[PDB]
Amino acid sequence: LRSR
Amino acid sequence: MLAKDKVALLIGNMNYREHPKLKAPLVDVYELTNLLRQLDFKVVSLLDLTEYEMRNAVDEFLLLLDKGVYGLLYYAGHGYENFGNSFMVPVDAPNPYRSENCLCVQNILKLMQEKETGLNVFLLDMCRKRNDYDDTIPILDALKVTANIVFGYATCQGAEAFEIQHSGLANGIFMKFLKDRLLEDKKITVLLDEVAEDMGKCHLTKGKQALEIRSSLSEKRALTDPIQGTEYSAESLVRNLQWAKAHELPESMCLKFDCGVQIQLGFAAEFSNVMIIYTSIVYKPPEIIMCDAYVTDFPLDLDIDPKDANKGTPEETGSYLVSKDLPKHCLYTRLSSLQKLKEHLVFTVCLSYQYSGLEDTVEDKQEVNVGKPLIAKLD
Repeated sequence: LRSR
Repeated sequence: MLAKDKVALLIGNMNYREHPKLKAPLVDVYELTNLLRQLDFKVVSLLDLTEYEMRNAVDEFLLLLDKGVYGLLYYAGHGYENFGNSFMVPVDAPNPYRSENCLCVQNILKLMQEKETGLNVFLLDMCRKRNDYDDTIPILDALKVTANIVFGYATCQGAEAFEIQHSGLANGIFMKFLKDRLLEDKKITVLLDEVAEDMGKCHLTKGKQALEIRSSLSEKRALTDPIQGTEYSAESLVRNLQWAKAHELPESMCLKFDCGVQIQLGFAAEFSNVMIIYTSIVYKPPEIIMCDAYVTDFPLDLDIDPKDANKGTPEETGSYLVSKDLPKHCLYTRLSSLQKLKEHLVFTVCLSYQYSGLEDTVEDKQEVNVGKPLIAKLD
């Protein structure tokens, strides 16, 4: 999961 | 329901210089661009813009807008929210940064309303947490009651929006679910609502990310509404023609070298500011045994890496999106940051050859000028  | 025109601006920012880098905005933007085009939207798609570039792109978008026109903004990249105001973070933002380095979505709405759009749609695929370095307390002017506004936020205020860390292609959460619904003939509010339901079924994002819809739209306006296309002002048609020109890459040119060989120069668009160039050794007079063709001397503005040019596969250039959509057996070069182009694109096709019998290599090269490429035409 990557944060924007 | 009919729309005088439908117009979208899509921005993906991934490669931040002073903040973590992102991967999926390129797929999200590319795929959304294609779906929107299937719905006949006049679309501009741009990767990795600076504050200056983002503002300019918005100015161009605004030029399209006219009374009755459906305007849509999609943004995938870093963002923040302070006091219910949404801000988009460009790739050239410092760390830390302030509001003046970013673009405030609401102001864009205000400008759109000034154009008397029939529909304003904002799809903000970005985090909505606070930026505590930004201490300003903006007195944003109260918006007019258009009844035409729809916000689709990938996440809730105070929360985060995500993409999946998977090697190879993968959408961000929002687009993962949006793309399966986007073409539905339904009021955009209802569609987004279905999208919110689909996301709720994501275990990975449970409790971390959920779509938030904010709407004041009082009419049955859908993204699938047909364009009326009757009332264009002449100035609009020229603007539409210019947009079409930006949309279209220069057709491929066959280069004739003095020694008699011919090379095929081909072009493909990945985004409105990203072009792929490919070259191939189409023809040889026999007398010449060996041929080598390759491209070089690009404008500095493009910051192209010669290590990353003239490749066996498109994949090798960082072009993962277009392939097998491109003729096989050709050298490939990825020209990104086309928006940075001060001067007509000019570059050099170089050719190395040996004649049969003669044993020394010859070096010939010619300057090709396609001039402005894509988005660059717009100005």
